[PDB]
Amino acid sequence: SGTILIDLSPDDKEFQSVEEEMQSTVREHRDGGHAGGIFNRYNILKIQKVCNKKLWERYTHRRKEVSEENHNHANERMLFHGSPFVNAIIHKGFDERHAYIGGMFGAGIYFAENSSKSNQYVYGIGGGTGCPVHKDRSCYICHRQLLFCRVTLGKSFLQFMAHSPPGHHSVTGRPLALAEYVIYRGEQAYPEYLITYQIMRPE
Ligand SMILES: CCOc1ccc(-c2nnc([C@H]3C[C@H](NC(=O)c4ccc5cnccc5n4)C3)n2-c2ccccc2F)nc1
Ligand SMILES: [Zn+2]
Repeated sequence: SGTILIDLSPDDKEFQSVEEEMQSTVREHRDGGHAGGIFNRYNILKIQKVCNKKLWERYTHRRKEVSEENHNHANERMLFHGSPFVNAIIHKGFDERHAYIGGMFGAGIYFAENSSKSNQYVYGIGGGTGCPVHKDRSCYICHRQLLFCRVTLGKSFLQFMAHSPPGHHSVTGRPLALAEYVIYRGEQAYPEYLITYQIMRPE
């Protein structure tokens, strides 16, 4: 593995930006915290820059080729990613071959602009079985990990499917409607930050 993790100081403006974006993008969900638990804040334990030359080259190469297909704009966004595979993604990069064959928008890799949305997928689809220790989707004890990723959306197809529709590079969903984003190529996302956190008990 060529992956290096740069621990960021909490007083670092880079840490604070990722910290603020995580806290500020929390929303009240329609499922009442069934999937991701009950909280309005996080305990931010650690934020690490993910450095991997091979993975960066894979991303920038795809970003250029999506750019030339989409009027010389990549449509690059910073989005959150939750999945039980974070530990794999930071070493191997995103891999569409492991996508959930049955999903709202087919076998793609899902991102959110709301940290609390990505939180719902950390322990599986709809929080799966919860934390491995307590089997609790609302565990305040167990440490969770999100990625904050550079994602190339390109020309995004709006939907309310194996690959992007023709002429398109991604899908934007809006099923309290919140925006999800799907790609069908792992090279269209770079996992830039690894965020280790807990959900905070309110009171
Ligand atoms: C609204 C429908 O609900 C959702 C929400 C999120 C996702 C999703 N998005 N991304 C994923 C993960 C699969 C994909 N896997 C990898 O990138 C990856 C990368 C390297 C891997 C190495 N070894 C084993 C597995 C590996 N997996 C990220 N998943 C995902 C896939 C399977 C199970 C849970 C998931 F969150 N799928 C459906
Ligand atoms: Zn737990």
